Amino acid sequence: FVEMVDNLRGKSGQGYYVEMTVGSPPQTLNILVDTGSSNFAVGAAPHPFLHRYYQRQLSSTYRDLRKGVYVPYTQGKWEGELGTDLVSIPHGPNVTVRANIAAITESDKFFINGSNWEGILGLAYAEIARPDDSLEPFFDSLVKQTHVPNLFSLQLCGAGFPLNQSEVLASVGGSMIIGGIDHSLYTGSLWYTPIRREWYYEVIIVRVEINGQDLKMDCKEYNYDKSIVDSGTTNLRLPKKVFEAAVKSIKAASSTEKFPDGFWLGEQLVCWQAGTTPWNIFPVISLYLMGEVTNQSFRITILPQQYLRPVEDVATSQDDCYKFAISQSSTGTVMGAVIMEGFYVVFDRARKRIGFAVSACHVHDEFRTAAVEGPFVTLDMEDCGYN
Ligand SMILES: COc1ccc(-c2nsc(C)c2C(=O)NC(=N)NCc2cc(C)c(NC(C)=O)c(Cl)c2)cc1
Repeated sequence: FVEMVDNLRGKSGQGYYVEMTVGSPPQTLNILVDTGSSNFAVGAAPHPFLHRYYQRQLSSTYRDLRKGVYVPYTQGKWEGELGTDLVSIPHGPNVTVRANIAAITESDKFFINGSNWEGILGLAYAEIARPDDSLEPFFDSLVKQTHVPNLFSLQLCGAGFPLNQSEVLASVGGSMIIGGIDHSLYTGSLWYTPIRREWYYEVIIVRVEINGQDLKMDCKEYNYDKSIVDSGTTNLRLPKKVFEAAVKSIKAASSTEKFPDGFWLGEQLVCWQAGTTPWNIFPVISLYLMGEVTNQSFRITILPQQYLRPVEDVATSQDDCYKFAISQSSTGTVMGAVIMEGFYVVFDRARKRIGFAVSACHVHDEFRTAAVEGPFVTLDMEDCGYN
């Protein structure tokens, strides 16, 4: 899968994107890779944050579905016009598919300034596609029309430090392998957690540790009202109760240093003298996920290098600065880009499971590394899921 290695660019804050072509002749667009949604949607009209957009009138293969679509979120929203066109992925499988495309005509806080992507590739299942589950998502179309195996995998590579506009454009962001697993992208073993339901990529968290210390919450809280793998969201998002317990413990473990309280809101940055970030004072976070063998679980361990997102100082000084990349959630546990940066994540749709391995490009120090370890004997795991 050498052709697909290095096909991603971007960063956790603005999202990771792949190059795609739509229409005839091919119109090149950069497309956000998103496991948290199910629509293939592209800018179709001028916008302050877009350098280019989809022009339907210039595509001979465009087909008008004569139907509108409105896609709200909590943080932003877009609306547009449904249609189909020919779509291909230059640095992907060597194929061309007829797929549904939402031509974005109006949007509010959906696009991101300087992100360098002009559309979204919703990789999740039809049930959450808008307007309804009848609008086939891109990947379902891809599998039906070709011989690409029903599987894709993601290696998102955080830099570990801020990248300027030129650097993010020149730098490789990672790899999306379509139809397979590239073994050079990870170390150690792949551990599989089952997909509970095919809508989002829903998983079940059975136990949570901070510096090996059990959070001792009823596991149903960890998955209230769901737990999802979501590459289109920046942060780890945790349900109110879990978030508060986690922040209380992270605060405690890192007490020897004190932070403005707006830091824990993810609003303000904390800075240290160049190279002196006290990584060691921050605790590791372990999430135990349901396993494939009955009564068996495994854990993924995340370092502060994952939950502290590098941002360049307003001072643009010599200092190394970070934002707290864990957010309070009202829509469940959301494993965002900052968590995925630590891992090679296999979306094995054909076997209804998600794999986790230590990423070959994960950021660490000399004393600690991210881990994916197992097995652990765990009981009643099924009732950790919310109904
Ligand atoms: C910060 O507050 C938040 C509150 C809730 C969640 C959330 N909780 S659960 C779940 C499934 C999601 C989710 O929306 N996942 C997803 N892939 N969404 C699509 C997508 C991608 C982009 C890049 C934008 N644009 C900007 C500026 O963020 C927009 Cl609008 C939507 C995420 C962030």
